[PDB]
Amino acid sequence: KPHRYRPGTVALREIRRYQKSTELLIRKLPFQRLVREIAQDFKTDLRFQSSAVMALQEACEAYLVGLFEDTNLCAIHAKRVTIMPKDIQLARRIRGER
Amino acid sequence: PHRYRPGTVALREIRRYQKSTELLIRKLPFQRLVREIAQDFKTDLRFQSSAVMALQEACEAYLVGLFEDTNLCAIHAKRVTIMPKDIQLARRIRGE
Amino acid sequence: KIRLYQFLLDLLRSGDMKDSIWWVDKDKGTFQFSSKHKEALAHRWGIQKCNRKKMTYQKMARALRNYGKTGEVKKVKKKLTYQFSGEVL
Amino acid sequence: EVQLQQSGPELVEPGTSVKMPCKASGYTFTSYTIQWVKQTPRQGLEWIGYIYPYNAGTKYNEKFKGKATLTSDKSSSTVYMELSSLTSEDSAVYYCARKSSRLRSTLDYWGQGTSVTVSDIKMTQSPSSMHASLGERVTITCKASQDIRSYLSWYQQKPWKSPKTLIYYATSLADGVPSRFSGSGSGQDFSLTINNLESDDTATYYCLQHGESPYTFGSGTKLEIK
Amino acid sequence: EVQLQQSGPELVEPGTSVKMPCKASGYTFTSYTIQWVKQTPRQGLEWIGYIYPYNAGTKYNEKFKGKATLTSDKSSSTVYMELSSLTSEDSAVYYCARKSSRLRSTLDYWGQGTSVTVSDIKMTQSPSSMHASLGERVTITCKASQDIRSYLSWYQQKPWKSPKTLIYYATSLADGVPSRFSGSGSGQDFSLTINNLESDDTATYYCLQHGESPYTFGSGTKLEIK
Amino acid sequence: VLRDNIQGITKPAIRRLARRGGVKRISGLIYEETRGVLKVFLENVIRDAVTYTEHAKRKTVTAMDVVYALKRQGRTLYGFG
Amino acid sequence: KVLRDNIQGITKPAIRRLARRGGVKRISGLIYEETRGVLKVFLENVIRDAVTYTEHAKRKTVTAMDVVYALKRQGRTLYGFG
Amino acid sequence: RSRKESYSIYVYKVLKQVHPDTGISSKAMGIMNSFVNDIFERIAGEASRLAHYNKRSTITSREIQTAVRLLLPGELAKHAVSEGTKAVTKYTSS
Amino acid sequence: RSRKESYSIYVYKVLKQVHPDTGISSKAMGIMNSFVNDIFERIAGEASRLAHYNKRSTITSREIQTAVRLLLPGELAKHAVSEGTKAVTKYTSS
Amino acid sequence: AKAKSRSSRAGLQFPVGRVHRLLRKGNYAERVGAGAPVYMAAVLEYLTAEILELAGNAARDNKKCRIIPRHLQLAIRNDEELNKLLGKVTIAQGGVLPNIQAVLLPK
Amino acid sequence: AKAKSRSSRAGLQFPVGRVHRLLRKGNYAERVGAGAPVYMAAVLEYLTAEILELAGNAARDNKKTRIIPRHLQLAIRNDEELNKLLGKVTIAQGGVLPNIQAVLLPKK
DNA sequence: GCTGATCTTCAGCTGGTTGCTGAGAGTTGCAGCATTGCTGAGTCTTAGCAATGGATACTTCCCGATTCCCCTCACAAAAATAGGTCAGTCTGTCTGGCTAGTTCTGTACTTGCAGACACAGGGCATGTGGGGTTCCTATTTTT
DNA sequence: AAAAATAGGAACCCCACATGCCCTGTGTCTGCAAGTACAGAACTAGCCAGACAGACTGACCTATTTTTGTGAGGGGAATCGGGAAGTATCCATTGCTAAGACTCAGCAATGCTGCAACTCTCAGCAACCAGCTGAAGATCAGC
Repeated sequence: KPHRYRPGTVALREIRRYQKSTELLIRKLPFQRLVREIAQDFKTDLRFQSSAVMALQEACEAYLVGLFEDTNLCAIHAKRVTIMPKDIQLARRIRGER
Repeated sequence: PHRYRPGTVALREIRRYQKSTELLIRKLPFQRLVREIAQDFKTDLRFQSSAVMALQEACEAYLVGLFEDTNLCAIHAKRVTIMPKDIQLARRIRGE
Repeated sequence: KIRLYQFLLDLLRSGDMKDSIWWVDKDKGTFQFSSKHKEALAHRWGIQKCNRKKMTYQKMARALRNYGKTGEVKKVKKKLTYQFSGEVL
Repeated sequence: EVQLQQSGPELVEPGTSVKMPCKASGYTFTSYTIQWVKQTPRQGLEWIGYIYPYNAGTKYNEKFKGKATLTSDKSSSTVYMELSSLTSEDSAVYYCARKSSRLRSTLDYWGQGTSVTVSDIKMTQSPSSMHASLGERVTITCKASQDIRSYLSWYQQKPWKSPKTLIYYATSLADGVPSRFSGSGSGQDFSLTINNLESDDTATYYCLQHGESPYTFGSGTKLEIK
Repeated sequence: EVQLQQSGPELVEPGTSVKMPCKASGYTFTSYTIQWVKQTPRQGLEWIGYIYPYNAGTKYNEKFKGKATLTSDKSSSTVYMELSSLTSEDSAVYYCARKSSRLRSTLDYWGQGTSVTVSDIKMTQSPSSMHASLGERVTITCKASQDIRSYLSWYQQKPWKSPKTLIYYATSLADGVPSRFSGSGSGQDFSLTINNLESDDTATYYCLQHGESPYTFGSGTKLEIK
Repeated sequence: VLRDNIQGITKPAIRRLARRGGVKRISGLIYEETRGVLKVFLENVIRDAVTYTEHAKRKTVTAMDVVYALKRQGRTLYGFG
Repeated sequence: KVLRDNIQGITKPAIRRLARRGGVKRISGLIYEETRGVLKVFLENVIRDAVTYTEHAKRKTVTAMDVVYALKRQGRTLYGFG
Repeated sequence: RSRKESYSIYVYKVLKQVHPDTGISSKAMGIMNSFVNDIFERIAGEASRLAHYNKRSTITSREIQTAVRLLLPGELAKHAVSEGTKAVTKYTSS
Repeated sequence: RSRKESYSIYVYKVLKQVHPDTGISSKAMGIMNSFVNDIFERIAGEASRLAHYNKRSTITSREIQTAVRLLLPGELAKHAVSEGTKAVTKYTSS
Repeated sequence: AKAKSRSSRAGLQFPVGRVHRLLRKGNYAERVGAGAPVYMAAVLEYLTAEILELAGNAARDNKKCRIIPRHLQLAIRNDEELNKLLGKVTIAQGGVLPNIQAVLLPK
Repeated sequence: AKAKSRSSRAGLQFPVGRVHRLLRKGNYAERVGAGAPVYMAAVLEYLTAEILELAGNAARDNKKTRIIPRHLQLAIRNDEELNKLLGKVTIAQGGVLPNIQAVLLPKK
């Protein structure tokens, strides 16, 4: 019988680890490709500075992390521990985005 | 005698007050409250009538929006009764 | 402006809501108000003018009496009837 | 980019009800009202109604109330129209078109048309049909019944195809239309002019007013080239 | 306006535990740390630790680690201190004082003191006690051990009363303090001067530093008038 | 000197504000929380407005000062100038 | 070239890491698509504003300072890029 | 007694042009005055920032067009840009 | 070579004044540069608005002090006001 | 020659000269271009016309003679673009949109 | 006469002259007072000093002798006034505060 | 419930290194100094209005007690689903080089905007009137 | 007799409309610098390419979390009637805000100069990485 961790403790370990570090949590190349694809619909043959893509990534990580904190608060309000799309929608509606 | 079942009169009130536009707080209590609050900052202050009117309208709008957010939070938790915890959650998410 | 007798002419010429005001002699211009629906006619006049208070047939009729000085609308001795002058016809 | 997808042809016996979708993509779904237009060969195009997905607000043609009901599905970015009590005089092509909430805008993009078959302001398009060669001037007039403050649009419909917008606000060129097309006029008289014709320009041209609550199309104008 | 309420004296037998509140009112509760200071006749004022209600952050004096535990209650704006295993040398007065999170700020407002009776940087005050007439000049020196970048404050404590702030940042007059009190000095040498004297000025003056993590007080100076 | 005037925002008034917001059922503890949040909001706005009047060397708070305070708190108000 | 289907590049573990940094303990299986949509909307807004700023300058390269302006314009001030 | 200089007469002219019969109250008049002032301030400030970023010292119709594009959402920006372009073209011909 | 003209050297002087033995990274240097620029823009813009509101054409230390009171929260405003007043008083004595 | 307002030259109702003066005295730039006041006056006129037409339609739908703040609020809040443009704006005497959550409604 | 910097005259480390130039050229007012740049420089210097001291303390408690963006974030987010001042500000490579909700922790 | 053994992770120490920070040399652009003038801001006085305070009568709402109903909350069963492992696979990353398309810099210059001034018409404040509206009482015909 | 209809005096309201005036927007001319067209330098972002290690992915099983059904009880809603404020309006007072005139101190504008701040560079060291070891904590029996 191999050693197994009960569900929940590895999640708390990951929370502790990722709340202590500051690196970008999304791979750089997929994000840059996504940014280029999105920009394709506003102007053809655009060019991006590397620092521009880095600033976009920093903004996106910060926004998503804050939204996830709000989503966690909403989920806890509903007597849950599992975040669901309804929590995201409620947080974004109260924030004024929807 | 006749008695309305609970929630019917409340729904009538919701329909009625969402249709009108006058201030829902009496003017004199709000004027007294505003003067009392301003007493802390500067003594012997003075208020234009339009100043108190603008303050009252801003307060009504803010409280109504806050109550809409509170109601959304309460519905999220499978309830129809708003509680202080919903107000707190709405204010926390708004960033206040 | 003077839109009151314009109102009284328009609905009669268009055949609108004959239950309150209607014709018996278009040539001379006389017409008869209904003793029952004249309140509805007065209210419809008041909503068009968009006044503050709902007007009664009394306040409506008070206006026609000033038309006699100018001559557009005059009152003859016959219950619920008036008439335009020839010029405004 | 902007696309309004519809369903295929419907074979429906009289007396039943049918619902067709208008799945939309390529734009912010809640910012544009989805308008529904029916087209019969004997009454041209008639405006049915519209739905505003932002608040699910509707407004139907007075001659279509009860017969048609519009529903909005925000999650799938789809709008359905439900027609009840399908009479024999319902066999027509039903178009769903995108129109912005701005009064100046018009029905810019159209669906492919769902062919359903069952087993006030008046627009006057004075010239019914004309013949011309490959290089002349042609003018179409859309004399109106009441006045409309330049709230008139010009549409081009190739046969068995969805109508294509040419002029909106009675003077402004649509998106991608060449400057050959030119509209003018205001009040009650409006005009459409084509600079130089081609074999492509043969189609039917309609003028739509949206200055008042029931939108009314024109009688149509069949243009023939050489 | 700003007021920090405290409980009355409590008699406790040794070996037990005690807790006293610091109900605070008149300001944004979470914006100011609450610092706890104990005063004994044989040690004078001694810093215990603070708690930051904004994030429940705490920081304890090393010699009081384990002995004291600080808790905050955001709902009632109260801060509690718990002493475990009350040893005989704990019969003293425990003060709770308000201090902003700004480094320049000091312990500005104090609680009345709960007389609980049971059954580094060395900060040197040169004049232990002095006498003066009704209108002379007095000067109190507060030479420090290490270097503090003007993070020194002066306090006046009437007998059987909570201390009152006079100078913060080694030169700035505190709120309500008349310009008779004047602080000076920086680095390791500091001075407090009183130009005009009154019968009120009969009190014990302490100089407190908060440039390094363990806050330390001076020995005090008993100043007597006539 | 005026005191305890936050009690002037009565329970029925708060119920009316909730009704305009679409609230059907209201708990018994909502009223004190609403009074607290209203007091906080009013204190912020009034402090900014009084700062604006004091800068202009005036002793009367005008509608412009309240409008400016609300605008600088991201709560733009129309109709008072 | 032409880029297509790159929002899928924001993989499931990446979203899980982002949620963990937010203190989320349990994540539903439908969260990932919703997060992808939200991120796409946010990116579209910011990139459109940045491209407008670049276009006004008669440039063809989106500089980092344009992104900073676009974010600042939306109440999302960013420090560390200018 | 200082000639307050509002926007009321121009808004009233526009209203009578677009709805010849309906009137407007004083409260709505003041609200629309505030709306015009607010939109003016927003567009002018954003155009000022645009000129500052590009090291320009003058605000031109290009700056105003970019500010309109950045501030108005959806078809509002498109129609406002069309109106401004048409007005400037007409003014240029004098 | 364009003489970017940042605030780096002054921030380094302040850092050496408060923490004599502590350095700072380039990323933190740029972040503090951005912070200084942001705060300068905020205070200057709000002071300009204050001057415009009172129909004044000049920005004085009074406008800056009122701006500082309006945008800085809590004791930050008090200590910034004290610092500014001290600096102006010392500068006046030359 | 005969005086001609710049608004008349541009074919507008809003004052181009007043907008130019406000731009010049508003501390926005060292110089102001010739066409900038015309452009921004046209934009302001367009926005005013759109809002006023929507408010007038709302007033007529309520069978009222005059536009009151309630009609302006109804016009703005019922349009998503206008709501986004005026999201953080409070309208005096405006009230709120009639909206009741479906859960509160009885079966 | 020998040139004395206005910063030195005011006892400051921030550039009073550069601040004055930015105020004059920044499209804020028709004119700028003499003491306005001094006041502005003093306020900016105080703010940067406070943030830098808090960040340096955070670095020292982390046993580091160099301030990085993480230390700046820790200094700001742990202060309520600084957090309120920079509530809508994102700091690159600053991370987030360590915060776990109580109900997510195991009970026993 | 109370520890106990086992396994995994995290924290701390020590040596090699490595890329990043701080300081020095060259320089150049902008801050400081010294005049000159003139206008925006400070000071006094007073007109003029709006805020404050009190009174009175009327209307509108608020507060406390009762009843009861249906919503919230506790709890158990089920049934949905997410998490932890693992084998296999696929992709991001790092390295460096080459264009080549884009950005930056310097000149000549030209075109449009600020400044000055005369002046006249647009816009603001205040007034006057038509076409009613409202309000209360009395009078003369019909039902 | 009774009620509907009719007159009428007397304030009053809304929307044009007219009028006086004054100050600000327009017309005209001049000077000059902000911005542009062009050419050439330089610079940096996109593309290519190969390996490879570690992140990602899908299946599987299980535990643990969420959902559903049920019931009790008590919290809040509905009601009501008397009293307590609120409100409208009217008058008097007062005080405080700004207009108008007057004056002059501070700030813009200008030119010259010198030194402080920028760029470029390179040495050295704080931080990072790898390896190792010890403490703390999670997990599964077990008495």
